[PDB]
Amino acid sequence: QISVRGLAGVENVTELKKNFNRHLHFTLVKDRNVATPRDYYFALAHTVRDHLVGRWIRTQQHYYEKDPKRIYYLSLEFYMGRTLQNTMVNLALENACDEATYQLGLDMEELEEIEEDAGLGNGGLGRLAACFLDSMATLGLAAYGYGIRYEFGIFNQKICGGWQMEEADDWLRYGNPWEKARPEFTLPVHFYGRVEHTSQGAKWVDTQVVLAMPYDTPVPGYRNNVVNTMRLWSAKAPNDFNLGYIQAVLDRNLAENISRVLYPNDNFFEGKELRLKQEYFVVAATLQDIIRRFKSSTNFDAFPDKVAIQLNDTHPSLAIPELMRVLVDLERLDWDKAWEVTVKTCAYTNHTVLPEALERWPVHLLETLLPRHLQIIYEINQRFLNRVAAAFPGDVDRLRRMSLVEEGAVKRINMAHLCIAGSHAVNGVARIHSEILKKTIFKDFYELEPHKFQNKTNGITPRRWLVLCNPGLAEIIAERIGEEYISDLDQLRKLLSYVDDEAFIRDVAKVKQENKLKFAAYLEREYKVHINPNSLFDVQVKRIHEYKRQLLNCLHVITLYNRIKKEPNKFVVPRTVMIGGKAAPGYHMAKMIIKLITAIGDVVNHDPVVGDRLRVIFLENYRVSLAEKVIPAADLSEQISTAGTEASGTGNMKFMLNGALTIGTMDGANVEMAEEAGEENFFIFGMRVEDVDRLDQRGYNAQEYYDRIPELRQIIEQLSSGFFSPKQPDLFKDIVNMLMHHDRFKVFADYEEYVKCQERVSALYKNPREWTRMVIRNIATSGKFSSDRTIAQYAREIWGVEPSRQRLPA
Amino acid sequence: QISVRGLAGVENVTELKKNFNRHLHFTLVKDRNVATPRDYYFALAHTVRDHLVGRWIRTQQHYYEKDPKRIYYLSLEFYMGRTLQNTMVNLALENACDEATYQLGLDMEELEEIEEDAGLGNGGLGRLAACFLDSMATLGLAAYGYGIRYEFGIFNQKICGGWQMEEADDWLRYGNPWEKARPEFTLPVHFYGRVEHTSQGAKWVDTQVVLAMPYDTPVPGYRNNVVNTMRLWSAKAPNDFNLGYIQAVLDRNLAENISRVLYPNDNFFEGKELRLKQEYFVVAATLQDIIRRFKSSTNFDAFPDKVAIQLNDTHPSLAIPELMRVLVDLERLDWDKAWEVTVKTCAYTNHTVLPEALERWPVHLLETLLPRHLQIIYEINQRFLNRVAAAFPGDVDRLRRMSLVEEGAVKRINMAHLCIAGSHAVNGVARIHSEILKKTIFKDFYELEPHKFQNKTNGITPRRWLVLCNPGLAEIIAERIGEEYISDLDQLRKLLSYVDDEAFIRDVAKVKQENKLKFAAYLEREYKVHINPNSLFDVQVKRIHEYKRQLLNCLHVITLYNRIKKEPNKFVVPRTVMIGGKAAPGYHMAKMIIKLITAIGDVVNHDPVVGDRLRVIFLENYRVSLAEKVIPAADLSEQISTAGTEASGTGNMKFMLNGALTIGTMDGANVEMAEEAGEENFFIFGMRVEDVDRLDQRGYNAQEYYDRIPELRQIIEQLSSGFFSPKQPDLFKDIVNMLMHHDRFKVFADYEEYVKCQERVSALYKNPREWTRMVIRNIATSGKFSSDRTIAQYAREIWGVEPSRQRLPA
Ligand SMILES: O=[N+]([O-])c1ccccc1/C=N/NC(=S)N[C@@H]1O[C@H](CO)[C@@H](O)[C@H](O)[C@H]1O
Ligand SMILES: O=[N+]([O-])c1ccccc1/C=N/NC(=S)N[C@@H]1O[C@H](CO)[C@@H](O)[C@H](O)[C@H]1O
Ligand SMILES: O=[N+]([O-])c1ccccc1/C=N/NC(=S)N[C@@H]1O[C@H](CO)[C@@H](O)[C@H](O)[C@H]1O
Ligand SMILES: O=[N+]([O-])c1ccccc1/C=N/NC(=S)N[C@@H]1O[C@H](CO)[C@@H](O)[C@H](O)[C@H]1O
Repeated sequence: QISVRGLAGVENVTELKKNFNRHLHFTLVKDRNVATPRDYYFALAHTVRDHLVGRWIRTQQHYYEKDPKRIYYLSLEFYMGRTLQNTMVNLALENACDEATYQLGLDMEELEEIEEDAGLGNGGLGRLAACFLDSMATLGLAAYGYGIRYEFGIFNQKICGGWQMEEADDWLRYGNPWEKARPEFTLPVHFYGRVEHTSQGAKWVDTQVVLAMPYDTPVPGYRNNVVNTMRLWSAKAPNDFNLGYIQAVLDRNLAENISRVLYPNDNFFEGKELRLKQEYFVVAATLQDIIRRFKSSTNFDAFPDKVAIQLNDTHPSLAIPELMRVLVDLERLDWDKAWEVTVKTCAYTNHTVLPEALERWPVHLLETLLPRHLQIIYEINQRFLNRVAAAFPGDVDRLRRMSLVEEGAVKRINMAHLCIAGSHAVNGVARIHSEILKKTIFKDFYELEPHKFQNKTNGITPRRWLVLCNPGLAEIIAERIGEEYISDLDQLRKLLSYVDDEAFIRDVAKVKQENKLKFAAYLEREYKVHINPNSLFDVQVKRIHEYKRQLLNCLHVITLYNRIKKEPNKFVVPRTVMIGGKAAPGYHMAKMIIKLITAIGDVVNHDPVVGDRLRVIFLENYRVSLAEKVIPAADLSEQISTAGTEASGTGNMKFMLNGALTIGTMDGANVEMAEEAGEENFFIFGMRVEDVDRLDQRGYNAQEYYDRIPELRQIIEQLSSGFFSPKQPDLFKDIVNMLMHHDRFKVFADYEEYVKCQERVSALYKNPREWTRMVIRNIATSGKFSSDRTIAQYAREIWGVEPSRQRLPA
Repeated sequence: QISVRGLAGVENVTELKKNFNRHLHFTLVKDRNVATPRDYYFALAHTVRDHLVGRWIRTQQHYYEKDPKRIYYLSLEFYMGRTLQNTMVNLALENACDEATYQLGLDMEELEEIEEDAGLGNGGLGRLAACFLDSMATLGLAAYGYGIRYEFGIFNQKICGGWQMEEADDWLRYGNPWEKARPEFTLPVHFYGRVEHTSQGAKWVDTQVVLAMPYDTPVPGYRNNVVNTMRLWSAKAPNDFNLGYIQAVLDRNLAENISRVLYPNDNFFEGKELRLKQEYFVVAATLQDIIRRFKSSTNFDAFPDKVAIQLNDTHPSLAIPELMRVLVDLERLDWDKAWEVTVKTCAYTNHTVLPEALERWPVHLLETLLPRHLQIIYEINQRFLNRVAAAFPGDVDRLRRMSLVEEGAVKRINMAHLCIAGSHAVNGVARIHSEILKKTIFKDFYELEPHKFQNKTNGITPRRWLVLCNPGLAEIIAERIGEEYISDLDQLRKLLSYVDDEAFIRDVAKVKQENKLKFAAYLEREYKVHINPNSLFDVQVKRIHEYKRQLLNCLHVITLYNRIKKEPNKFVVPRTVMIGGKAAPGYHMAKMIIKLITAIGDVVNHDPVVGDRLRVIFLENYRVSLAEKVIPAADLSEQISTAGTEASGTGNMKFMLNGALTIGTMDGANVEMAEEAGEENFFIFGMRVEDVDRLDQRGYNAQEYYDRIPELRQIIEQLSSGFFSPKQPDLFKDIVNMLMHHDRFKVFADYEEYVKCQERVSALYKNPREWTRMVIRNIATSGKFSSDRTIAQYAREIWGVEPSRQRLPA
């Protein structure tokens, strides 16, 4: 049908069709008379999957022969989404399969909707891992993703009476065609026990053993015949576990609970034993696998030449003392050499500055669970602090600030300090974030070892986030500049010479309108909601957090409503305001924010004076597959975190690539996005990081804003009095009181400038041609935000490997 | 290589080889350089499996069109063993696969050894279900096996210091190529709750729901292109289960524990809640599936014309009140019509007379777990007892003896009484067992409804139990009489005209010697034990029980040892005495018996005066796959239960088919075996049922035998004094005291006649030619004991269906 989706040759279509029928019969054990759409999806998935295997075997064969330096990307989260379409795209099979299935009397799009999301992450950090794997494969790096195969991923979100309800994400119920179980490569992981000191060093004894069983998932690069591996570990009890009889067998679940469920906290630390077990489990099994692969190439001097370990936040920080444990206790290297090897092998990426998000493990937990690791940590700390003492003599406060061991009520280990001490590189995830790390929370470390500190601005994959979710846009782009930009997103700059091209302007705007129409119909079919596709699509989608300021959006929404009720017969640009996202189950305020959004919708959406001029929709169960639908449909991207709080953001980049304009603060990657596009082409408002600082020093007083802004006062009074909750007038008292007395994120301080900036957005939307020209200038300068760029910088500046765009033989 | 294993045509071998390579590449994701024997086994299993699918789909299609009466065989146990060889045999692929794999440079036999046993049963009752499924498919019946897919089957038995250790049977670890998950056909099962009475009848409300997910396994008939289904249910929690958050997800295991592990009791009742849950789970899910299939053909009058339900013991007895529940509460039939439908649908097979094996569920358990079922049971009981009162007026003691409700400390439900009241047929499993049912434990029921009571003597499948495990014997037989006997075992009678044939005699004896040599080498390879293949192979393999009298065998063994030590230079026929079997984990005496056997071995096997004249081996981890090895190798089958205790036995039949002679009591099927072969051709000894009765009335006094038999006295003194346990002299005091003061099974009473009969066995073995002629007379008269015969009698006399030997189109 469309060019970028590949060729539909006669030989290929015929072949796909017969393999489809073969799988339906032999694999699914069905005939055409009993088969359901789900069966058809599976026959298609197996047919496509077969095309991966040859490439998968030869990629891994190639790495064995050439022996390049291997990259190990360690994360507790891989937010993968669906795999079928992505595989077709990267293998250039999309048109061929579309034809084959059409000829079988099937609609491929309908079959695509059956696949469950692999929801093995919470949000930004998990999705970054998934974009990174895609780019690493596309760039020909010998890269392996390592994590945990959770039986239950992020919960499905139901909205009931305006409240979030959680239900188990049973994503494996029908089976996962994309994973290959590898029980033959099962490895032991040790817990508890005690340390014995002998003639020749320490020994960790009387441990409980949990088995780590790997499941491999293929990761295809873009049209280069490279297929890398994501290896996810699953917990299994040994066969003599607890071995009355019946209970012993039933108690096996105690060990297997390790890989059962993803912790659903975004940017928040919870110090639970099960979470710590998860962190060690992934690290211990992964490191044995790395060492095994290295030995099958005595001399650990070459280890850092053959191995890079990237730590995705502090969650796998135990890799540092675990590598020390293995090198010192088992391989019998001396401490100093082991340490040199570890530092040169490990690198650490920080994803947040929020204090409540930082991992600080109680010492009594590590003592019981990982006694040898605690001893190694103490020894790391002592040797590190001697270096500090020698560099900054007499600075006794620096000693306590930098210690890996924190003093107080309960002693804790600061995992971030551990990572910096044990890594040769530390990076933040956008220029402003990395600067903040050097100036504030890691200042002392930066002064000791300035050479460690780097920036690697985040990116997103243009395969999933343009070609896959927005074929129409990808196609009009390819018509003018070719197909090469898909793996070199910088070529989008060439679109600048089309900014005054009348045909292009029409095409860009036509693609948006079609995406909006398709999304508006999706909303009716699956959720029975009536929206106007001519309105401005104002969207904020991301996890529910106070720092992300969904509440600031709520205040704008109510202001628009109040202004309409004030002057009903005055003209306003119609808006559909969409807010979606999950709240962590224990996060009371986030759950209150969701309830507020639905309550506002309940009033706004049923007021006859408003008409179809303002709609407020809560997008239930926001996840990767929903993002692929709503992002192409958006006109306005809401990126409105308090300056200094959002480390980077990646949702922002997605919207930029797909033809939305951005309203946002100078936070995270927003700064670099506006710098690339030009500030005139961005809707920037609000305090900068410097303004926030000034306000903190003086003291933030919310009452001041309330007193001086009548429109704001009215909203607070509406909230307090029960305007949005007639039956429970006090429902939102917690929200009001937080806003008035304990707002860490200064929602009121940005309100006036936000409302003003929102008026300027509305003015620009009244002029379709100029709106679209600004869109073209955004799309055209979004190239920097490809994860291919990000990964090439990791490769060159951290891992010491050269990327390659060269094909492997087919 | 050999005739009965089918043709190895050029087209077929070529095809198998390429499908083997296709699976290795696409299915296993391996190449020949990294593949292990386990991978090769899997490629073979998938290749063979493909041949089932077409036949499987058309068999089930055929049943849909023809709509025959369906047979549902309900069991908590299906002891299947391995499936690969069985499938090759029934599909006539064995030689072709042997050739194909040979040409690939592989040994098929070695690949066969990799497959795990499906160990989903304890012993006789479970293996009977598996033989029955095979015969039902071979006879073209529309039959379905229904049970539970246990995650852990019967435990693996390790012997450590002479003691049994249990370890989890993790049979699914590498995956099961033979099952197809059918998540689309998942069904709800209800537990707990309470009964509400409304205008229109009772309603069972506030229940907890557990999901039943089916897994289908193909069951091929012998060379007739019939493939039936065994459907096993697996327990799954619903997605809103318990829905802090993390705990709720982890507590899902509480629901899923239902299908976790097989209860490992043979012929013994344990009244545990989890066991009851298992029994209801299988019944509730199965019955919904039956009713669904019946409706997809309003009028339940035709239900018994279209459905037979066979209850394998009382374990699925809850089918009776569950069918009543569904018909009365949900379909709104009146009681009397529902009851008529139930009786005509259900039939009950009894497998034991032992009182401790009978299920008697406490009322307080059913009250909490299944409140509606208890009410229905009470109502069944009341209406049943009114029939008894009307037939036997004034017989008040008959009323209390026959009640389904037992009075006393705790009120209990007698599940056996439930089954008889609610079934149109009740059968025992051998003629003497069925007679015992009518004369003793079910006398009152027999007097009320004589027409209900039947016999169906057990049988074994000649596919697994001759062709598969003993190809050499199957081949020399087929050379003389053709191949037709494999599905008509009565044709073996024709071998009687070969009893004086010198060529045959030589061939029969040659096959045994080769089986003994192969087994002797197996013992060295896997267990490092030195046995003499010229000795008589004296074997007792079965579950360890006091009623099976492994202890009587032990006494003989010690007697032989003492006689040798007494007269060392006297000649005795050399024996290898093999005893194997598992003890239930809670069964202290059974575990002591195992320890005794190994202790005897420790003394006997290392005494230089004995030499290779007597060896005592405990066969560790006895299971279906081990039975297939040891049975073909046996010379003497030990079938020595106290008369009246072994309902049938099936191991006995296996040995008879494979050329062992039988030493045994007139118990269970032994009576019919000796009747078929002639008593002159059987080594019968001991009390008959009548002699046991006489002894009970007088009072069994073990001291009397001890006083009058010096050889027996010596053994007891050796046991008491610590001869077989020098370091712990009192180790066996529990055994001695049981034998002397509380022996329910009268071991001493049969000792003298057993020893005497054992001398006569030894005399016959001294004359090879006459031993072998007696063997031929046994093999030749074993036809009655084919499960094809058994199933044809069930079909004609209970189910009301005609078997058929006709092929379906290929
Ligand atoms: O991971 N993959 O996407 C992929 C690509 C191509 C072929 C198989 C796979 C994954 N297979 N994963 C699994 S668990 N395969 C399993 O392999 C077993 C024997 O090892 C077979 O019994 C099963 O038929 C198959 O499901
Ligand atoms: O990964 N997590 O969601 C998680 C689980 C449990 C405890 C802390 C966390 C921390 N999450 N931190 C996250 S999502 N940080 C996010 O990372 C993205 C990728 O670089 C950035 O673009 C965002 O600015 C940042 O907030
Ligand atoms: O039951 N069988 O013996 C049998 C005969 C022929 C083909 C498949 C089977 C059993 N397959 N059992 C299972 S769980 N197959 C599964 O089917 C899934 C889709 O439904 C696929 O994702 C997997 O590749 C496959 O393992
Ligand atoms: O099936 N079980 O092993 C079980 C588990 C839990 C409680 C009672 C039992 C009862 N088992 N009863 C058994 S094995 N009876 C056996 O059935 C065979 C087949 O007809 C007969 O040949 C045997 O004579 C009989 O003992």
